[PDB]
Amino acid sequence: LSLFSVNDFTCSQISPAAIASNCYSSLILDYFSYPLSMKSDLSVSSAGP
Amino acid sequence: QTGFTTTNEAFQKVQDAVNNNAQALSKLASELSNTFGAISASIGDIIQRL
Repeated sequence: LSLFSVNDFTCSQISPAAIASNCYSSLILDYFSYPLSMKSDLSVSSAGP
Repeated sequence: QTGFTTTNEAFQKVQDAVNNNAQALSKLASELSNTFGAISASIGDIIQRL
């Protein structure tokens, strides 16, 4: 979190406090360039292109 | 006196009654305790989860 300023932080099915401090068997993470103008498309409920 | 097992149908009924009481107690409470769902700790977020 310190390395990059965060425009938005949202956690689903898990607490933000829990994600910071919980025990998980495995961690899988994806990093990619995503535009600020289009943030609506990346929503599980929504079906953007 | 000689045969008290397969020959006695009544003996099998006593065995069934003992089996039924033990089976009902274990299935209703012991099996439900621990993993009630596919995975359960008996309550949500017991320690590690928050």
